[PDB]
Amino acid sequence: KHPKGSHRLSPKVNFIDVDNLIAKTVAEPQSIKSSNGSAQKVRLQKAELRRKF
Amino acid sequence: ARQNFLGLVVSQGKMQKTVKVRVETKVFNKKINKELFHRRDYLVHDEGEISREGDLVRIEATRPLSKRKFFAIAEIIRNKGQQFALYESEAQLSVAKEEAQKAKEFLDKRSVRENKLNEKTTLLRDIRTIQDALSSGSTPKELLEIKQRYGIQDFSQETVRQLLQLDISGLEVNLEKQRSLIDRIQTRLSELLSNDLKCDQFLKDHGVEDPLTLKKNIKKNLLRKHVMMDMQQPS
RNA sequence: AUAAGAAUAUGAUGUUGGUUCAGAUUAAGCGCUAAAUAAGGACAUGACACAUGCGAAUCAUACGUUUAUUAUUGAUAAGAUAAUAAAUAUGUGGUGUAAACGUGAGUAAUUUUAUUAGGAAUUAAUGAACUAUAGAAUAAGCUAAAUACUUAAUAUAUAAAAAGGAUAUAUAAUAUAUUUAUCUAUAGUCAAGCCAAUAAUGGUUUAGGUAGUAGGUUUAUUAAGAGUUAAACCUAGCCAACGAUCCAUAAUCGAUAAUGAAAGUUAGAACGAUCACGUUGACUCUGAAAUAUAGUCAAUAUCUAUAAGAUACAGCAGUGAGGAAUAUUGGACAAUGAUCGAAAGAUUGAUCCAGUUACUUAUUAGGAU
RNA sequence: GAGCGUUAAUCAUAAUGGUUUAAAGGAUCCGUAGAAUGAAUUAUAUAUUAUAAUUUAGAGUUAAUAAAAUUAAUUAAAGAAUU
RNA sequence: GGAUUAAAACUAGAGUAGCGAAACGGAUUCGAUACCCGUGUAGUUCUAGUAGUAAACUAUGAAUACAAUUAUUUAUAUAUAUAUAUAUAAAUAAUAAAUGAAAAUGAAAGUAUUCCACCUGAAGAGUACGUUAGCAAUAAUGAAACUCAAAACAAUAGACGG
RNA sequence: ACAUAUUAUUAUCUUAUUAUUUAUAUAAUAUUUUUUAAUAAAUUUAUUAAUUUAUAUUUAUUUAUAUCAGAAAU
Ligand SMILES: [K+]
Ligand SMILES: [K+]
Ligand SMILES: [K+]
Ligand SMILES: [K+]
Ligand SMILES: [K+]
Ligand SMILES: [K+]
Ligand SMILES: [K+]
Ligand SMILES: [K+]
Ligand SMILES: [K+]
Ligand SMILES: [K+]
Ligand SMILES: [K+]
Ligand SMILES: [Mg+2]
Ligand SMILES: [Mg+2]
Ligand SMILES: [Mg+2]
Ligand SMILES: [Mg+2]
Ligand SMILES: [Mg+2]
Ligand SMILES: [Mg+2]
Ligand SMILES: [Mg+2]
Ligand SMILES: [Mg+2]
Ligand SMILES: [Mg+2]
Ligand SMILES: [Mg+2]
Ligand SMILES: [Mg+2]
Ligand SMILES: [Mg+2]
Ligand SMILES: [Mg+2]
Ligand SMILES: [Mg+2]
Ligand SMILES: [Mg+2]
Ligand SMILES: [Mg+2]
Ligand SMILES: [Mg+2]
Ligand SMILES: [Mg+2]
Ligand SMILES: [Mg+2]
Ligand SMILES: [Mg+2]
Ligand SMILES: [Mg+2]
Ligand SMILES: [Mg+2]
Ligand SMILES: [Mg+2]
Ligand SMILES: [Mg+2]
Ligand SMILES: [Mg+2]
Ligand SMILES: [Mg+2]
Ligand SMILES: [Mg+2]
Ligand SMILES: [Mg+2]
Ligand SMILES: [Mg+2]
Ligand SMILES: [Mg+2]
Ligand SMILES: [Mg+2]
Ligand SMILES: [Mg+2]
Ligand SMILES: [Mg+2]
Ligand SMILES: [Mg+2]
Ligand SMILES: [Mg+2]
Ligand SMILES: [Mg+2]
Ligand SMILES: [Mg+2]
Ligand SMILES: [Mg+2]
Ligand SMILES: [Mg+2]
Ligand SMILES: [Mg+2]
Ligand SMILES: [Mg+2]
Ligand SMILES: [Mg+2]
Ligand SMILES: [Mg+2]
Ligand SMILES: [Mg+2]
Ligand SMILES: [Mg+2]
Ligand SMILES: [Mg+2]
Ligand SMILES: [Mg+2]
Ligand SMILES: [Mg+2]
Repeated sequence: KHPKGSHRLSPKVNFIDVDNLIAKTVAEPQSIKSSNGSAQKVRLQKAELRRKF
Repeated sequence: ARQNFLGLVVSQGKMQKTVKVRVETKVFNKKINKELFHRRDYLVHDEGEISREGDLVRIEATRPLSKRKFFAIAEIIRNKGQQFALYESEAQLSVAKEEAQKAKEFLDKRSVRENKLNEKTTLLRDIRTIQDALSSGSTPKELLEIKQRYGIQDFSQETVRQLLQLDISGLEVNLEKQRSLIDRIQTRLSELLSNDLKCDQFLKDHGVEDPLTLKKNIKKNLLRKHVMMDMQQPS
């Protein structure tokens, strides 16, 4: 018998799916939004570079 | 993984669900340039209270269970401690029975000796009446009684000789038979080994298959097993 | 891998045995002496007391407030409205000070340090503040007004939110567009809480210690285990001559410094890591995290404004004291960072430089005849 | 040598030691712990250790035979001499 | 940790011839709180205890493996042409080797292994203080400061010796 | 001996503050609630001030426990 209130087995290792990690962390813009603004364009370029990196 | 240790249970039954386990680990002592064993006693959780003092157990790290308890019993490698408890209980019953039987065999022996001390008749005198009545023809009722004191219904010269037999006599004949067997076994094997042809035949006669193709030790044992199967089984 | 001994006993000899010396070094002081330059350091003592000036501000594009001009209105000029250009940070607001810097008092470890390819309770509806993506941003009240605060609406058992400002254009205050903010959700990044194993000075002329003490059960509390805290009920344990308990002393450590052939020993100034503290003690608030250099009360000292007041230089410089002994009441935000701001920019005794001082190192300090 | 000396300190400079007679064998033995040490063969294992089986050279038990009359405790006696 | 532990000493009850601290006398002597003599108390003896100290010494902890000889005893065994002879151990004595400062050790003080106790200049000091134990005397445990460059052992040649 | 200073402890005494926990109010505020005046608007309704009613949030006093600190003893 293992101690009462304790887990008999060790917690399961968490394996990372790189495809899912990329999908949740750096997901692509869902629509091709209209970045006519000067600041929107700069932000779009920065977001693209960060996602590529 | 969780840190596991091996240790000997050194205390049990003093705390509820807790045992003390002695863990020895190997360390190097730089000062004396020697690899030493370092000992420490661990308070260990025993959920099922199965472990007993003397058992060899493996303890596994767990969550904090108390101020000083951080390990639990994970497996009983050897259960010598549990065996001790079982053998002690059985011993009390086993010894009581034997002592009772021996006490009854002592009182019986005492009674027999006391009964014999109540019979003034003595072996010498009784054997002097069975040898005078058998040489004179008189048959006083004492003889009939003597035929009951000893069970010797018939009074002949070959009945007093069987009343006075000593165990030593039997031992002397058993010893001669024992000596004969050993001497015969040795002479038989000694002769067999001296003659390889008679040896090969000997093995085949007793049921060996191609004894010729055998080693000295692999075949001398067969000869010894056979010589001791031809002088101890037939007798 | 790199390992040297010498002097001193004795009448003399051999040996035992201590003492001293030969080497290197410093967080050094002192005596005598002293040229320039470059670089590295500088209160080890009283966590003693501190005159004076500085070390934390910033935003006017959150809300108010104040001018000037022009136009319209006001049949006489007090005011109003809009545009433009300025002012206001002694009004309400936002962000910033849990960092950095300084110090080493406490701390010998239920707490601190170091280490491990350690662990679970199998750690919160925590983002602190940037990144990627998606969505939202509603109604009243209170204040003079608001991106202040309060109460509601709607948003992943479901719970739990918000905020506008600036600038254009079109409309009749509204709508878009640009720009900068606000809230929520998911992941990442950074960053947290807890536990185990091992090691960490001296004294037993401190030998017995412990009574929540050791273990079990249950509830409260917490994101979370556990006599961690509080409450209840049981068992009689737990530590200890391989040194318990107690007492004294001390911040710890390194790929740092010193020394040695090396194992080691020493230091813990300087460089870096960690801990603790900001006159003393306790407590509370906010928050993911604080017994916070905050607040509250008390203690000690000082001060002026005499208030249920302010201050506490272990921030920089500096002064007195102590001591054998350790420096400028310097310059600059040019560089590297940090905070505020949409930006323009503002601030910065962090920092960068210089000054003082042979404290250390290095170079130079005239060659041929 | 722009230092030199001196004081205060640190490291190194002999345990690749000793205890009859020079510092140092505990009065003696028994025996607990020892994180002290300790036989043989073979087979496994994760290996100078563990486990299992097996063995008799250390250490013991019981007899047989021979030998010895001591050492403890207790009780009962003797002897020379002395006053 | 435990047990045992000379002599002296101590606590009780006996005993007390001889011996004999002390004490009191006699001598000796410059003096004689001594050596010698006398009277001689405790003690020396026994029983029941306390205490755990000695130059308690072989000044040498215990155990195991091993190494060259002789002599002399002792024990066991063997043999005979019966009283010796031949073997294997123990003890003791003198040694080889080895060790050691040497004196010497000699089956250890040699070659090795295992465990325990103990030592780190002299003096201060086995003292002070504390603690523990004891009826007590005491026993165990056990420092530091100050001072010094000493202190000690074996051996050598002398000098000296009532 | 002892006179001092420092620290620690407590079956003791006093205790700031705080946390938790009691009891109380003709306590305050908001809402609800029962009525009652005054006022106002319109021609019943609203507002204000009271009373009743519960509810939540506070406030004052109070009970108990713990607590900086000081006193006393050791
Ligand atoms: K528990
Ligand atoms: K010397
Ligand atoms: K702004
Ligand atoms: K400072
Ligand atoms: K410190
Ligand atoms: K906007
Ligand atoms: K200690
Ligand atoms: K700057
Ligand atoms: K010696
Ligand atoms: K006498
Ligand atoms: K010994
Ligand atoms: Mg020197
Ligand atoms: Mg110098
Ligand atoms: Mg400089
Ligand atoms: Mg200082
Ligand atoms: Mg404005
Ligand atoms: Mg303001
Ligand atoms: Mg800080
Ligand atoms: Mg803050
Ligand atoms: Mg600095
Ligand atoms: Mg809105
Ligand atoms: Mg509003
Ligand atoms: Mg707000
Ligand atoms: Mg003392
Ligand atoms: Mg506790
Ligand atoms: Mg619990
Ligand atoms: Mg309790
Ligand atoms: Mg300190
Ligand atoms: Mg160190
Ligand atoms: Mg240190
Ligand atoms: Mg410094
Ligand atoms: Mg603090
Ligand atoms: Mg403080
Ligand atoms: Mg404060
Ligand atoms: Mg200060
Ligand atoms: Mg300063
Ligand atoms: Mg001075
Ligand atoms: Mg200096
Ligand atoms: Mg000056
Ligand atoms: Mg400045
Ligand atoms: Mg130089
Ligand atoms: Mg050395
Ligand atoms: Mg020795
Ligand atoms: Mg001895
Ligand atoms: Mg001795
Ligand atoms: Mg034997
Ligand atoms: Mg004697
Ligand atoms: Mg007597
Ligand atoms: Mg006299
Ligand atoms: Mg006289
Ligand atoms: Mg006399
Ligand atoms: Mg005795
Ligand atoms: Mg003595
Ligand atoms: Mg002695
Ligand atoms: Mg003797
Ligand atoms: Mg023995
Ligand atoms: Mg003594
Ligand atoms: Mg001598
Ligand atoms: Mg207190």
